[PDB]
Amino acid sequence: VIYYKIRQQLAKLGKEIEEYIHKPKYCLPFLQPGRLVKVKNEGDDFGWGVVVNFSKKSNVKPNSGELDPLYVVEVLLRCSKESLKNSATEAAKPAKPDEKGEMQVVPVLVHLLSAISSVRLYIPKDLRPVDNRQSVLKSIQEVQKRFPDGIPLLDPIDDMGIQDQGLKKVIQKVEAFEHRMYSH
Amino acid sequence: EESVVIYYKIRQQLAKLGKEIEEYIHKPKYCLPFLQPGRLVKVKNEGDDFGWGVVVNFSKKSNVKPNSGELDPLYVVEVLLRCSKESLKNSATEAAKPAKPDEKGEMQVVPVLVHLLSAISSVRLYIPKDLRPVDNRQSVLKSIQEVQKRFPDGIPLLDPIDDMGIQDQGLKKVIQKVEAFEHRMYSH
Amino acid sequence: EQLRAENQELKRKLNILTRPSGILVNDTKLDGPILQILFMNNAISKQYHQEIEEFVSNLVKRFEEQQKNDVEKTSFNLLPQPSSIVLEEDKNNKEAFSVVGSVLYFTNFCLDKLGQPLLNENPQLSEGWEIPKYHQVFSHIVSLEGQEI
Amino acid sequence: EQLRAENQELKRKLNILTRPSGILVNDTKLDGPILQILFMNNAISKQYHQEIEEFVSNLVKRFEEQQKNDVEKTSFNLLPQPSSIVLEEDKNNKEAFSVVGSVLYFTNFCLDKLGQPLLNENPQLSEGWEIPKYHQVFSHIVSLEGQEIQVK
Repeated sequence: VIYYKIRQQLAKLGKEIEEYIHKPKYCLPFLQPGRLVKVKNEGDDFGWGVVVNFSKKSNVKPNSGELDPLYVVEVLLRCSKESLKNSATEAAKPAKPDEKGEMQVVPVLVHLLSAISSVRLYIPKDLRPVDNRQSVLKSIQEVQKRFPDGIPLLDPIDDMGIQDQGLKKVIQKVEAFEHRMYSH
Repeated sequence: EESVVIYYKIRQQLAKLGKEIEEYIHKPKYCLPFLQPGRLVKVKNEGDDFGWGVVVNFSKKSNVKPNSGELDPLYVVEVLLRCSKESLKNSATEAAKPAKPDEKGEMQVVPVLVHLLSAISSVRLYIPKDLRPVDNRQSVLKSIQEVQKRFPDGIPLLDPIDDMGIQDQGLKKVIQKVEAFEHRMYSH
Repeated sequence: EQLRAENQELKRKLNILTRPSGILVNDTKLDGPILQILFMNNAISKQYHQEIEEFVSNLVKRFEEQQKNDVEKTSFNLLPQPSSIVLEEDKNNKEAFSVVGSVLYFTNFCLDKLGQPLLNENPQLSEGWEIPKYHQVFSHIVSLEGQEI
Repeated sequence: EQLRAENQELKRKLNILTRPSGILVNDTKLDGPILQILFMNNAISKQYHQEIEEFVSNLVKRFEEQQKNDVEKTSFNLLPQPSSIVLEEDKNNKEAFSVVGSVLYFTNFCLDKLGQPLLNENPQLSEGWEIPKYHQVFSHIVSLEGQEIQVK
């Protein structure tokens, strides 16, 4: 199938571009308190979220040779009422089609951020109450109508200052696959 | 001996072309938004150089009771210059004779014509709240003299081609001719 | 290659101006960017950084406490001659950003450019231009020849 | 030679950035610029062109009156994005006249694209960052597949 090859190549070049947008370097200066990013777990789509108070790694991994360099970045997602019901269950749930729940701070892993956009919302102090934390949500759904073509992302070529070679190779490969897609 | 003659000729040509472009840079179309207080303009009405001074105000005040009629509007710019003591002691004859390098002089607001600004700079010294008491004038002197201790090559004044936004046909020919005479001079 | 060394580079600099895409705006001259601060490496600009954003927030807030007045332009304040931001494609909206100034602060002077917008004449009826107070002790304006006051 | 043509119409648009001429910056913690503002058109908030200047003028005198409670500390910082403003002037040019952060303010949005520089990748001791307050009882993260990490 022409489209099967097309799809496969497209999504391989897709998977290639990341792991450079979220790293211990070229990323942590961007994770501002108010930056807008994405979160993509296996089979889970939370939506949009606002980074808040990313914290230094609490290394506990017995990797026996590595330095356990995973970072815990905290974002403000609307995961689930069902998931805030039980605090002891170490798991989150994506946004159900049901009642829209409440906003809470989820310390997701850096390797989960699919995209790191440029739109940076203003964050209010005193994010302890439940009502003002909804003021963020109504602001998010604001920007999504200001840009009806999707929120602009941060291409690492010109905007993040990525100077490596492999990412350039993958960019060339995806451009080639795109120009090949014209002949469907 | 003809080499020095040709050098003087090309120098006079360069000078006349400079005056011809200066007659375009200070025309009151593109230079009026550039007359904020503090632009460090220069004034030389062919007799003497006043120096560097900060702009205080400007206006389009026209000629009241026009002698022999009036068909072109003039502009008057109040700029804070350094005049001499003897000139202020009368302050009625011509409002002229700036201070000499043998006197420290004192600064005062002087009204000047629009066609006398021979250089517009791109620096804005800060001005005290209400000025007046001629001792903050001394602070203005200290600031304008300390600024001179940062650009020994020469203050960057402006660039008529991009900064102003001149898009009139003909300036390209004169800029080509000035660049040409500049090259010819720097060579011989 | 050799020539594309700087061209590929300066794209960063000529994209830091920014124009992400076609943005839907309705309130022309009240729905759009206010400033664009370019922070520089200096102990002053990296200790009071949150104070800058607090100042800008208080400014945008205090602008919203005025009504029942016509004070917005009041003079048909047409544009000075700008250098517009590049139109990046990733039609309409011809009134777009068209930056109208830029200043560097060195704590004892100001390196201005592009001047400042103002109507045809009378530079006392426009936003800005706080003229100091002078005495005007002279009564005879200088001139080339003739046309004396 | 499309690039030779391109390398001339770019530096034109780059006029806004100035780097005026050879300056003599005998210091790097008090000399050099502070910040460059690009006042936008069609903005009724341009009538405050004087209060902003008064603020940026009182800022240096407040930094002077708050010089320090003298303590020995390097307080150094690096640059996330090294894109320094161009220089058409035919001494220091790296630790000064270098954009560290550039934002495009909106009525409620922002367009930050360079971020504040960090010290040892730790936002907990930097000079500019400030973290809000929150409860944070959400024991144990949800990692990916079999990668449960005992954070605590």
